[PDB]
Amino acid sequence: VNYQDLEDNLNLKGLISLEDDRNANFESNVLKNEKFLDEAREISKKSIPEATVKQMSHLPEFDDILTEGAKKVESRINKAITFRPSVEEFSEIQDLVKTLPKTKVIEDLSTKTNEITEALAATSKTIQRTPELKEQLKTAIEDFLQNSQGKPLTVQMIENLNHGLRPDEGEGRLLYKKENLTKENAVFSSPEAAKIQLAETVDFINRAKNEGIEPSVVGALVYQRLIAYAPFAEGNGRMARVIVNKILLDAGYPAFTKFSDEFEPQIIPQTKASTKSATSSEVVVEFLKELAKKGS
Amino acid sequence: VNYQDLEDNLNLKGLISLEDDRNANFESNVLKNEKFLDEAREISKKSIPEATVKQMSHLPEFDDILTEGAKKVESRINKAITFRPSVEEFSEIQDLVKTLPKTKVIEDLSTKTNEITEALAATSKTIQRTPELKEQLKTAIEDFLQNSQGKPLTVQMIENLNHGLRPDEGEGRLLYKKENLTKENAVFSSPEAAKIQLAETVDFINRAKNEGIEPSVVGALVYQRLIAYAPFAEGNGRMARVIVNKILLDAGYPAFTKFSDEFEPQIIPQTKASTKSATSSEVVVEFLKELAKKGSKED
Amino acid sequence: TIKCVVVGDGAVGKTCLLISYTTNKFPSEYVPTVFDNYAVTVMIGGEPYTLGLFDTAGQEDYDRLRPLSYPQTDVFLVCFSVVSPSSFENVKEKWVPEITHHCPKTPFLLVGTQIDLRDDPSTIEKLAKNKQKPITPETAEKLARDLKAVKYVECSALTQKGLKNVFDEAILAALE
Amino acid sequence: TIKCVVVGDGAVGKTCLLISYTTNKFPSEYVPTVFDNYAVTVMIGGEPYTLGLFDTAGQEDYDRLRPLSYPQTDVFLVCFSVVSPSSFENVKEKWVPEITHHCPKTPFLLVGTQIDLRDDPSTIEKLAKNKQKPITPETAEKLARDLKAVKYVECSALTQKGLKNVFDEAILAALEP
Ligand SMILES: Nc1nc2c(ncn2[C@@H]2O[C@H](COP(=O)(O)OP(=O)(O)O)[C@@H](O)[C@H]2O)c(=O)[nH]1
Ligand SMILES: Nc1nc2c(ncn2[C@@H]2O[C@H](COP(=O)(O)OP(=O)(O)O)[C@@H](O)[C@H]2O)c(=O)[nH]1
Ligand SMILES: *P(=O)(O)OC[C@H]1O[C@@H](n2cnc3c(N)ncnc32)[C@H](O)[C@@H]1O
Ligand SMILES: *P(=O)(O)OC[C@H]1O[C@@H](n2cnc3c(N)ncnc32)[C@H](O)[C@@H]1O
Ligand SMILES: [Mg+2]
Ligand SMILES: [Mg+2]
Repeated sequence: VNYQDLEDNLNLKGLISLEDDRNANFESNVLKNEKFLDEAREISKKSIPEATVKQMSHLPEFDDILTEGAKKVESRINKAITFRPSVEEFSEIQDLVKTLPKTKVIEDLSTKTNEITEALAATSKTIQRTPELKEQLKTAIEDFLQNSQGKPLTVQMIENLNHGLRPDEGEGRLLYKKENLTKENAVFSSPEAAKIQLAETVDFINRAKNEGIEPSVVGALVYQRLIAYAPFAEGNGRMARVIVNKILLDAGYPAFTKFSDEFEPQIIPQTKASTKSATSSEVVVEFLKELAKKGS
Repeated sequence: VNYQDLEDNLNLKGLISLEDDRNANFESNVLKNEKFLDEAREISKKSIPEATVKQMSHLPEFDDILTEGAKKVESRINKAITFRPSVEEFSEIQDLVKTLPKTKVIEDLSTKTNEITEALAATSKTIQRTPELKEQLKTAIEDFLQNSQGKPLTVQMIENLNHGLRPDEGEGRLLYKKENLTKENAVFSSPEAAKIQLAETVDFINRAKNEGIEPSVVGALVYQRLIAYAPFAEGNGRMARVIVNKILLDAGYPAFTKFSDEFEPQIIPQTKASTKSATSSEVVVEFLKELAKKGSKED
Repeated sequence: TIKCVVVGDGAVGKTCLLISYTTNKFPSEYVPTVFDNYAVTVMIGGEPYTLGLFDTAGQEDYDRLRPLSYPQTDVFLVCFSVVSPSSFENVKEKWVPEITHHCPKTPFLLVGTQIDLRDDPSTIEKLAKNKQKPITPETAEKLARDLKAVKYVECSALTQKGLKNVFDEAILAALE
Repeated sequence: TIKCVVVGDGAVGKTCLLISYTTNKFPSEYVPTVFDNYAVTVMIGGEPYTLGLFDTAGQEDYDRLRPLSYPQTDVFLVCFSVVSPSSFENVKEKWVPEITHHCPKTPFLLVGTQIDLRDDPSTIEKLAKNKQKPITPETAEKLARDLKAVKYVECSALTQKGLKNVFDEAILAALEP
């Protein structure tokens, strides 16, 4: 699919180029990354009897057997998140962006803090009923916006943000997840793969903004992959939404909440065979449709 | 300590400046690095009963209890390796380097490969008695020398060198160590700390070369810290000596082997209380003295 | 130690039933994709049995790796969700042929999971709209004898109904 | 499970003895600073017992963390190297006060380690040049009764001599009022 001669005022072509390069280097940076491989090797060996491990170490295929499964998972995840639209989707995205509510004056930090806090509470009964919890998240949000404003985003800011969004937690908790975790039939990246690609997503957020790539589309993609990678032990959902909404609000767009209950499980791979799967570009389109409704 | 008015033709001042910057950012880059902290948190909790963890979880100081021990170990290591010589040592290093055996004729790759292989064998009965093993290591050295030749060092090159230096292992082995390991009363870095500073040692090696910093001194420091960090499950000693000797032979210096049996345990912290401890600059001085003896009568 | 290995499709509840059994609490938050193997003391007739519990990754990606954990298995738990017809079909198409090929002469139980969902309004509405239905114990029992399983048992990790009995039967299956 | 916690100074060989006992092999290469806690079945007089073995980090760096592993301990192993008098002195100065403060009713064994080195000419010559000598069973047994240890046992993780008995006695200590 060549996009060279398509109508484009969103710099979708610059975005796709960015994605092509990351995808081309994905095997090198992730699949062949030795820390990731060691992680896979250790995970796999845990269930294998030691005497069987001793036997297998004599066989040339052992390392690949150890790393095959983990690698296929990351490839499936990367396949799902890599933005590569059809010509139709390309054109539809050009259309949708024009229908998006967009203020010409950008609201101040305190107003953003409130809109992002309200967006978080909108999908959570627990935050709606617990003012102390809501106020804590408000503080973390204000703190994040404060430190990220007019600066390159860093992994450190996100770590601080994630921790701030985990207030009822107790002391001494792990920040990042220590093992492959799941819930609601979800497939997430491994801990190490998630760390590698969190750093990549950060750089993507900084690069896309510099190239003036359409923020609503940047927001959509960031939402999907941060949730797919899910690097942290807890609060990956809140964290992704705060970051995406900084991206949207910076451009004058309204805040995003969630997809429908029927579409959400399609945005990342699932352990359940029956659940439908949505491409990255299909996720972007739906994201834009949801975002366009926010005025009403 | 001020070196501004001292004689220096080794760019030792540039090296000291480089060490000042890394040491300054050590707390931020290592002690406050969240991956390192999470690693420490998980290690500490393994032994703690579930109910005790829960009763401790309400305490503001719980995280620090979890991590303080691990941080003190990294700090002790950083203190041992950080180069900050006294005026006198600065001067002795200047003098000692002039005494080093140094050739001007550039050895070729196979010659360097052989010299580095013999160095490895010189302190290893196993390598001496096992030609299959010696030949395998020689291949690994040749590959590393040919890949790093004329290029900036990378962590990837090191990962491949380490793997090449571990031929008798079997399949499916982890490259990096997965836990705090020790042998012979040695204190090494934690797995995550060792990775972080492996990366810094690579940058250091490349920076030092670009700034024209005396390779014999670079080699000394690299020898100490790579061994102190010991990121890999195995072959950290062999790997360190190959990288160090690439640095030395490229400069026309002889190959380094080991320190004496007495001095070697003084170059990194020990779990044995009685074992003496040498400063980084004292290790450099001793390193240079050993290197100067390389062609001698005692040899 | 009696080694018990849990197999079956992704999302049938393999991990949640192991955790619910060992902790007596159904996990509500994040859960490991693969529960770390864990031993438990089980009392049968006043006698303690040490039961080694092993979880697995059910998805096809881990097909090459999975059998490596099978050596010295004493009993298998082949799990399907009673509200997932596809997971039930894979019992016959994949799981029993897998364990008979990769671990012959080893007894296995047929385990129906998530039986609480047969009373869940949303689950049953969806099945009916797709012209599907939950697996009844009777067609499961038939499958069990067809495939030479020791027996069919079923449980719910959420309510813990039948959960204790599953591992009681697994031990018997290994002792017989 | 009978919980056995191994304590003592660094380099006395806490980790190696646990590995040597559980694997029947003396580890000769790298070794964990702290052995992951491990459970083993021990037969005492026809009866089976489950011994839960816990390693510790003895250094001062871990003074505040280490005791958090002490709860519900059934028996302690206070180790010292018989060729390291400073580790022997720390038995009285540090280790028994520490465990009696956290677990005052919990029994403990005094354990001499690396006894194979009493027959190591290099080792004794190096102690003698420092005006030191290996710990004798006589003085260790005195210490054990002065500090109210259940008894003194000694072993070599390298030769496995006395090693099995150490943990047999650890279990017997734990099955008491
Ligand atoms: N209602 C109900 N849900 C369950 C039960 N067991 C598991 N689940 C749900 O099924 C989903 C996946 O379960 P999981 O144990 O991870 O399946 P696995 O992939 O086979 O390990 C989770 O969201 C659980 O909440 C059960 O007994 N009843
Ligand atoms: N000769 C001898 N050496 C031992 C013995 N046990 C341990 N060691 C050595 O003592 C050093 C430290 O042992 P280690 O188990 O790590 O001590 P720890 O720090 O107290 O756990 C290692 O070099 C071991 O090889 C023994 O029984 N005999
Ligand atoms: P964790 O609580 O840190 O993050 C929660 C967010 O993860 C996403 N999520 C959970 N489960 C699924 C499934 N099955 N499919 C897609 N996305 C999922 C949601 O965004 C949560 O808010
Ligand atoms: P691993 O076998 O990968 O590496 C061995 C090298 O580590 C260094 N080393 C071991 N033990 C000590 C002590 N106690 N003090 C200082 N250095 C140590 C040597 O360089 C080994 O060759
Ligand atoms: Mg699972
Ligand atoms: Mg130890």
